[PDB]
Amino acid sequence: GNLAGIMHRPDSEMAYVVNEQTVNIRLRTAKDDIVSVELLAGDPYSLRSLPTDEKFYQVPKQMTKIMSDGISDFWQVTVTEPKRRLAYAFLVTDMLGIQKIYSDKGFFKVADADLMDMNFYFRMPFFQTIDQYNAPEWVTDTVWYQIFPERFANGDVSNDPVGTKPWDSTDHPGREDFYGGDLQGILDHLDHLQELGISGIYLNPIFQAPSNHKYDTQDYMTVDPHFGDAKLFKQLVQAAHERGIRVMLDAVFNHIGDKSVQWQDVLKNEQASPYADWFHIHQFPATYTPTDNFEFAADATYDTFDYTPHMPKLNTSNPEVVDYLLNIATYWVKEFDIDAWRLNVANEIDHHFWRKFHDAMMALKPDFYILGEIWHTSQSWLVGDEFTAVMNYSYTGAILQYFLENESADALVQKMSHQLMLYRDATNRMMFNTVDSHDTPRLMTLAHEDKQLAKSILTFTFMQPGVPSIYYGTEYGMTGENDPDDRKPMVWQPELQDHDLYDFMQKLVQVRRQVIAKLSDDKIIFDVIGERQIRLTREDNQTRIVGVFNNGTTDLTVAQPTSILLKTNQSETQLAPNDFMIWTEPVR
Amino acid sequence: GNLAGIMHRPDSEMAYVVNEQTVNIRLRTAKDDIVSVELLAGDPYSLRSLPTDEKFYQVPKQMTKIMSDGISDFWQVTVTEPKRRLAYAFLVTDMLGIQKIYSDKGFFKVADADLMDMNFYFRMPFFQTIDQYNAPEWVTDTVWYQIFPERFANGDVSNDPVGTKPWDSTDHPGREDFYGGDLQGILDHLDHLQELGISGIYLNPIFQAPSNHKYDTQDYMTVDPHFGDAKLFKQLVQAAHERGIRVMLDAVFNHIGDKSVQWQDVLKNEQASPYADWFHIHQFPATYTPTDNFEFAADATYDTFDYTPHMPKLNTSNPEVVDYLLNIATYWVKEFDIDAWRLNVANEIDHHFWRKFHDAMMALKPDFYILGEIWHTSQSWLVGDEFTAVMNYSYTGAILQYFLENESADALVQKMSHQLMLYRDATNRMMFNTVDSHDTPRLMTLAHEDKQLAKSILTFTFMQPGVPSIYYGTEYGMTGENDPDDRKPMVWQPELQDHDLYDFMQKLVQVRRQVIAKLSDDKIIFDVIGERQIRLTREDNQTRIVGVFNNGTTDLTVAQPTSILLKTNQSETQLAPNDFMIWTEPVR
Ligand SMILES: [Ca+2]
Ligand SMILES: [Ca+2]
Repeated sequence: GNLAGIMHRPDSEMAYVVNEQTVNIRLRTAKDDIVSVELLAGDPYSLRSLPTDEKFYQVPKQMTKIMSDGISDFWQVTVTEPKRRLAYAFLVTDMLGIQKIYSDKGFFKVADADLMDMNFYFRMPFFQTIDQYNAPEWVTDTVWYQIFPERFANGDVSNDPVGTKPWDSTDHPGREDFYGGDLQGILDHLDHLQELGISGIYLNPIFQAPSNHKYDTQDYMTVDPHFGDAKLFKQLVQAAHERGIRVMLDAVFNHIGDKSVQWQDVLKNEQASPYADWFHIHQFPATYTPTDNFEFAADATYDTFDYTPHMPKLNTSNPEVVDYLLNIATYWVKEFDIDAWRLNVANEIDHHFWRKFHDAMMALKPDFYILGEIWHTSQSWLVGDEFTAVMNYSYTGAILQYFLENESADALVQKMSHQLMLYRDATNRMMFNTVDSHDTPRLMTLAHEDKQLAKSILTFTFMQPGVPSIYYGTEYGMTGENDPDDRKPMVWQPELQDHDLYDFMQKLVQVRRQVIAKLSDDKIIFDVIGERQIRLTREDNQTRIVGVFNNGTTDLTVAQPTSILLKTNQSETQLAPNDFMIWTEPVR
Repeated sequence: GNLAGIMHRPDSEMAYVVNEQTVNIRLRTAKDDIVSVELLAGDPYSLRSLPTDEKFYQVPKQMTKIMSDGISDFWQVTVTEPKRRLAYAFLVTDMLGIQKIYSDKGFFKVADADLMDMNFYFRMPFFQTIDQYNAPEWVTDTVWYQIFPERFANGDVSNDPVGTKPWDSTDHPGREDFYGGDLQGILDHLDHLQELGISGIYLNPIFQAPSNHKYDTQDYMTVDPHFGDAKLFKQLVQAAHERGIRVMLDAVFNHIGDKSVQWQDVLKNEQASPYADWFHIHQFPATYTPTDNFEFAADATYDTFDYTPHMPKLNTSNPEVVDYLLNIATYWVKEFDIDAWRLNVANEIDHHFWRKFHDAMMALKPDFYILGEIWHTSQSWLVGDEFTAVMNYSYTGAILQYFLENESADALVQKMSHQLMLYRDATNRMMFNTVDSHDTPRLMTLAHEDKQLAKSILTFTFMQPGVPSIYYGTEYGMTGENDPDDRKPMVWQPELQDHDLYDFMQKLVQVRRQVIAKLSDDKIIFDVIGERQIRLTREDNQTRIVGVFNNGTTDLTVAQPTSILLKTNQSETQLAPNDFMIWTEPVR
């Protein structure tokens, strides 16, 4: 067998606590090299301490091959142990029938293994629920809607910035434009959100800042006055909550804006500033050489987000900064009852801070949702002591690549499988899936205005384990290239809205919330049934939901389903190129 | 190539911060399958943000194959980056010359890789020294001596337990025997320790407890009165410190003894006890059925260490228990200036507690040494936020197995290589290497009283990266089977001491402290030079120390070294079976 392809990392996503007496264990092997895996497991102390002749290694537990990423196969088993201590090893058999035991001590013939020595085995030493990953259940039933507040709705012309342009969803906005969107506009259109069926709003930053996007924070403790005030934000959160809609705000803690009191004090007082060590300043005075691009300097004497001199990086290892940021994070939860924080550039802040943040939030709200913005693999933030989830850009990016280009269905299924096996099962269900955002081109533009393709992408994404999000205006087919063009004023004129797409998105949201969210502990299965043809199944003990996606260039015929939930062709059996069909069937 | 055998786990022992601008990166591949590995790495934002034509991926960095465990090869490189943000990927070429790029997105031909997208790469997002592993430098120069205080020296008959037996190192002690050893006895023999050359004392538990081993704690805040009192312990620590000897105490925090105030309160008051939730009680009253073995019950209604009813497990997730234990840990450091804590059964206490413990200790003493007793792989406790090191029983156990049985030298070198590549390089230098202890048979008994074999085992262990420890009496050749027989009264009668072994151990301690500890940033190399013949090299930029060990059944001839440090044969060129020779040479 391919022994170099076999690996088990103890105390990780491959061995973790699910409840006081139960653990999940995984093994990686080389694809199709290993025929079978059994787990030998039990209480380490039982081997020598108990007077019985029975030994735990005499009754193996079968492991199941659950996924493959094209390189490796992944196997899993759930183990229950009342003594809440576990020693375990793997019996692996390859395609030629060669069997070995694999343990913390390496690879052995069974006859050579020291099975009576507890230290031979991998260990889960005591099942610690304080250390385990917990998923908040309310997120399961959520469909999110992301609002970039400058561009959603102007409900109050009297707070508009100087130079505000007329509201025109056909504009191509520049980087410094204002259209006057604000919190009253969101309040004004809560009926639209409830009619669409969404149950969570994600706001981009709303705190005082000079820009239209407000990531260059001036004051974290004040709603930007062009958006509203504290009273209005409280009214908005209560009105959302009354409609069953949770609220997630954007925490911009990696850097502060250069018009903040703190940075302005550094510019006035240099190293004598009380805030000098709140930042990462290499040489005083803190300076840079301006260029023709506001957002770029080649030589700032302080660390920044990217290379923009207007966003000095915060020193989150400084205990005064930790206290400042934790007080901000507490204030908005305690005084306004928000339900979640989305963490901007969360990977560039240290784990020590995020553990303190996690502890503070869970002490306020044990079901709080902490969402990190990270575009690469995120295992070390998703153990259960830092974030709940991340924005799942690697996963939706792979979906986009499949639908928009011409890779094989095998390639896509390999990539999604790889992703899921990076994380604990409950973590995968908390991941935040959005196909586009204020940082990407719009879906309808990526699809070259092919609405059928856009519907397929959205439906495929809405069938995945993670929770889906709709970027404002997707439901009417808004177009746009990348930032700033993906931030057009929301389309409120009916002549300019795609009503068919809105109707479709209402139906899709209903399949997600009424069917997919209501299965119990389901299994997801990816089947490649032909060239660019995929069958996705989610199933529990009672019911199976199946979606077939034909993204080749030929017609596909399927058996007429008894209960079709959603389809694009008028036929109940034939799928043309880029059609899909979702149905439900009982499990037999 | 064997792609299933290639793996890089970001933010782990394969990618970690060594200082503000420097990181160490590792890759695993299948043994001898990959010919070369280059790293492509640089600031993620530099790709699109900088106006230059240069891109970081145009100048690869060569990685070096540093170890092999017989299954996998391990490659390493050190990278410096002034922007303190790193994106990286690996260029791997197999034995047939097939080259691929391996990144967070998987495996690609170079021509197909999206090298301009920062999200293609693995990431070290910002170099966080607050999250990094730190090794205390004083441990580098230490050789430890482990004292089981009941059995080292009786310096005060007036505190002896009732039934104390006459001091006789030829006795076979029973599990409940007392010989009257105490803290005054240790004070009385500090000259012996200084003459041997040791610079750290590890004491087994000294707090009030009814047994001879005192792991069944009655009161953590009081020195056991058969050992001494607070004044005497302060005198002992100051006297040790005056001689350049650090002091490590045993923290028994996984369980408490059943004669403690807390457990006795549970027995009196059942669930109405203020301490009921300090424990893991499944059913009240807390009870068990006694057996003929004091240390075993089959049905205790509360969790215990092993199956002994006298050691109820502490609930370290309870904040009252956390506070109690942290106060104890603080008290002995603050009031008595101890230098380290050894943590008994440390794996069965939760990571949340150990992070709080770590933070508390480092705030008192930034160079504190935290040593966990764990007999299996310990990666998740050695990241830099919990322990400094563990008792390195997997490593010394492999050494013992080689010298005492007849496996190949390749097998041993594979096992040691596997061990070292589990951990960060600095961690490996902090590991605590003892060949025997109060929990194992004695070295001289394992060696069947073959003193030459015992000398080889000790010398081989003392050349390893971790810090060595001598269990009391090893230096005079004490014998003993496992506990309780490994706890004989210390041999103080000269007629019964092996003076040749004591002389040898003085010389060996001097090679460790004067030569091996004084190299700068050295490399360790394991060479198998013949059947059961091993050449161990440690070398820095100026000097190389080489040890050759002949453990076959034939003579071995080596070149006459110019500067021999330590050898067992009278010859300067010939090694008989089980001889060794250590020398030093300049690096050319
Ligand atoms: Ca307005
Ligand atoms: Ca005494």
